[PDB]
Amino acid sequence: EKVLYVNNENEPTSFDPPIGFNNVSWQPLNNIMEGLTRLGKDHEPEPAMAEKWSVSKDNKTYTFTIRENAKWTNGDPVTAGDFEYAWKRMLDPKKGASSAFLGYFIEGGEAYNSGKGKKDDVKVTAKDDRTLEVTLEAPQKYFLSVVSNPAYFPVNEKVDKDNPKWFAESDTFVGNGPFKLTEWKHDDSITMEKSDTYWDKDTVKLDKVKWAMVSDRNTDYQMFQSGELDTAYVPAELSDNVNIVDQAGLYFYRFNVNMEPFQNENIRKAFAMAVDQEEIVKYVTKNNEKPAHAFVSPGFTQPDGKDFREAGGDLIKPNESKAKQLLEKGMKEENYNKLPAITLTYSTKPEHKKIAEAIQQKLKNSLGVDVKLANMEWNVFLEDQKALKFQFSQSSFLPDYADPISFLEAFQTGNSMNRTGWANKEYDQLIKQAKNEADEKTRFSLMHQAEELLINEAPIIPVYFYNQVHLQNEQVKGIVRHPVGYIDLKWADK
Ligand SMILES: C[C@H](N)C(=O)N[C@H](CCC(=O)N[C@@H](CCC[C@@H](N)C(=O)O)C(=O)O)C(=O)O
Ligand SMILES: [Mg+2]
Repeated sequence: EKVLYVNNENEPTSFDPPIGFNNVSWQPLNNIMEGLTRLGKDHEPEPAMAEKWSVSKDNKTYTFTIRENAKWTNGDPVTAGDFEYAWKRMLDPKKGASSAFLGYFIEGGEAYNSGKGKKDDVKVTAKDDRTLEVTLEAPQKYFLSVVSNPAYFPVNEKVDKDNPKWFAESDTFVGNGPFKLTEWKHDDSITMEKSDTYWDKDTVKLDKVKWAMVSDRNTDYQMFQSGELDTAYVPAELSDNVNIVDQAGLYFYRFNVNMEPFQNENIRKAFAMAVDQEEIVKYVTKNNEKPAHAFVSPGFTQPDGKDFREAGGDLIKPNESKAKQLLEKGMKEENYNKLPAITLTYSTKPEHKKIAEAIQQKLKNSLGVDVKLANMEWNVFLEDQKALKFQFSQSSFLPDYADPISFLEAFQTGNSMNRTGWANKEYDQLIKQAKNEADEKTRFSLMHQAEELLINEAPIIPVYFYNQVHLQNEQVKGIVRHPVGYIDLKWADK
């Protein structure tokens, strides 16, 4: 028996596909479910549930043919109807999926989600059981990548109506991906087995994947040294076994611009300019992460061949003396003799505590500001963050497709990925313009203009750009970790 041993670190938020919208949920979900496409070894979308597609001359209407003999774990056929149902479901305002904006690529999607349009004016329709037609608002070169995103995964319509909570346990789960969910001990472990109903089961070489939920990267490393894990993190305080692989996105902090004292732009800028991202990566993380002096990470090539982040340059760098000046100026503007109490809230986990402590110490040392730390587990932390309950909070962004607009759309007014209360009409206009811009050089210019404005008003503090550095059992081969998107294990062997 070949059993791959990995660590998920924590409990998935949700296995209802559009709901989790995070690594902890979607790393495992990506291996028990499947979209129309799946990203391959070269990170390009390849036929998965769709065996092929046709695109109209105007580049807006995609017609997908569903694989013959694609089946759910319960033996039901995977139909075009399951995709139509799932996509209209994810857009349903009553559902409140944070990922619903990803459905706005579909004509009528934004209108439906916003209550200004009808469900059946969302332009996704099953023409027959094996034919799915979708019309986009505008051409989208990354659409075939987007439909590998878990938000776009099908749901078995029959199963969903019979039991609307099917996704909540292994016993009731019905999936269509390379592995079958066979055990889910909440907060302890996940087990999945090679799925004997899967269309491409002959490709799948592993018998089982077991997912631990060990949140201490030190205990992780110990489990790797003892042989209990096939893959593991590299501990900061340590330094052929090691695999360095890119991952777009960043670690950052959010302010709430409607909670004192962060209504004042100078106070926000002061805090942002106090943080020294190089010190964080050099003295805390220590996994060769790039310090983040902007929001959009490395990895996005421009029309001119340059990297977007390289071309844009640093937008925010530590400047202690200027920070002190701006804090003084902002406090005077608000008639503050002393700053109101500030709490920095992070999600309960050793790395987040160690970074929050560094930020706490730096703010004290640079500005003389005392912040108190608070923490809660990710699942409720995320709910509270979305609800705008935190003054100042640990934040993470992974792009959903491989373009800077994935990052920049986050900070539109009221966006599910904003969570700061920041509401800049000029920013909103730049994003709208970029979303409607067919000329790529122009579109890139608009995106740099937007990013400069975002960083200038400092509703956020960028900290560091991600990567995926791991130890791996040399007897495991063929794990595919993508720069944008979730781990693929279907090709792996041991
Ligand atoms: C997926 C969606 N676009 C998005 O960004 N969701 C974020 C959550 C994004 C998210 O799961 N981060 C991960 C990133 C892990 C990066 C990895 N190298 C590491 O260092 O372990 C996390 O913090 O564990 C949201 O809802 O707040
Ligand atoms: Mg609404």
